[PDB]
Amino acid sequence: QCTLCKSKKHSKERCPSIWRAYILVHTIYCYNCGGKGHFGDDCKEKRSSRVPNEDGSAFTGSNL
Amino acid sequence: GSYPWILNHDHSKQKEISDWLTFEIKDFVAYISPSREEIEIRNQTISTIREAVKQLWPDADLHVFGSYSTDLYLPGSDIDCVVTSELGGKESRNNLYSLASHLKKKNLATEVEVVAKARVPIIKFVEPHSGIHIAVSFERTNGIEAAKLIREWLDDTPGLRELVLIVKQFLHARRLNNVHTGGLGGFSIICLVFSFLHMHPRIITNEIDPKDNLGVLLIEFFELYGKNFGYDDVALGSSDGYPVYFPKSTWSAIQPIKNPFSLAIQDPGDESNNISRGSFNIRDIKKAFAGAFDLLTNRCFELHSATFKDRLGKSILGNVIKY
Ligand SMILES: [Zn+2]
Ligand SMILES: [Zn+2]
Repeated sequence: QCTLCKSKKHSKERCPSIWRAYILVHTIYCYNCGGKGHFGDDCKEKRSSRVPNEDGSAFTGSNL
Repeated sequence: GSYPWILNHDHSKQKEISDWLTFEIKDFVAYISPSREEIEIRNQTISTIREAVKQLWPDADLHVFGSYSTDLYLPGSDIDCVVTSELGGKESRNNLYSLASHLKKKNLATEVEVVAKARVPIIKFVEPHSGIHIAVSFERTNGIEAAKLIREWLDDTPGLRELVLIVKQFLHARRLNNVHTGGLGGFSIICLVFSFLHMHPRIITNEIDPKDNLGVLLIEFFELYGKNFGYDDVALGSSDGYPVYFPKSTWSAIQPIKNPFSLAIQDPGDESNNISRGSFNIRDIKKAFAGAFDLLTNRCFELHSATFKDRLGKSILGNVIKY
């Protein structure tokens, strides 16, 4: 279980931080419910995609 | 099996694989981008065809619209033309039959096929000398308001063209880009990318420059629309040039929804219906994006854990897109 991510849902050889890197220099919408004010990733409703993602997406409030 | 866009453009020594990727995207896009000669020929043949139309109707002109007037076209794809004399409406077909008969006779076409892009009748063919693919109609096929959105989106959105080309290529290698068989249409694809770009945490915060981050955004695009997007419940629209989600349940115009699981994007010329209704194969589309995500991410792991010697001359995109 990764030591870079600190998570225990994958090994180091598969840490999303490998490919999820950014080169740095209105309202929000949730992909789960068409609701505004929050990202679809950290939303309260039952998820609309029968497809899992125990590890987060780009679209969390963590602003990553 | 070859990846010509890689030649003389190896980035195997890059520290961040997500840069590797970004650079390869730009290589592909430039490789699929036209040359001066290519342009010269295209103009000649178009003019040659215009000249053949004048012969039937000296009042008519001919204009390129769509993928080819933006630069969102895949090489070898049909270039769309509208013919302009008052020849449309219900006289549309009768006039296409005449144009067809005439093209064949004058040798500017071999096999000519009549088809339809949303109740607009179209004539597809190949100009033999140049081998260029043409589709002619007496009416633009991409709405009017839609077309304008496209040009505007392309102005205020760095990265839009590049990601669209990649996604377009991907969808095409699988036959997932034709509405006739329930694939995604052109405007729809543009919409998805545009939306994604404009409401990405690092982008609305102006923290990131897409053109310097198209590797990650590519992956994250397939991640959003492949793994997380609430297709059942979420729709896409534009309130004031701003990409927007709204719940299906609020869109009353269509809420007796016979089929729940399907892409819903608000028609720019009619907020009353979605232009994505015809994409009935949306289930396999989602599977494919996820496939793309799986392939790209797996590949990234595979390289970031190999000897620089094993990376030499390798391609990240190569197996995801086909080409
Ligand atoms: Zn990890
Ligand atoms: Zn929500």
